[PDB]
Amino acid sequence: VNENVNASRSRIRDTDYARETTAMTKAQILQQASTSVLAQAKQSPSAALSLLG
Amino acid sequence: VNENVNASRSRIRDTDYARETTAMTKAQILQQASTSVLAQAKQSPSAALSLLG
Repeated sequence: VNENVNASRSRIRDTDYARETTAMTKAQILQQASTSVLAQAKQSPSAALSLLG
Repeated sequence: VNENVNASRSRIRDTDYARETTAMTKAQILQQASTSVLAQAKQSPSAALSLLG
């Protein structure tokens, strides 16, 4: 019973490194994707003053 | 009566070296199987190290 409950708690409490590592990597690529567009986003007012100002 | 009682007692209590030695050797092989599989089982979390690393 001790083994069986140990494996049962693993399936609901322990983390899956196969999925969690992929989940973090999807977020890290998500970071640099959002930071890069953010870098290109604040140049919208840069087009404003370069227009005539 | 003493001779036949002694023979009966041996059949009930006295050990059988032919059977006991086989059980001892089989148990010895069983433990050596268990230590080998346990050694390979301890490295299972190490397979989880490669994903994030």
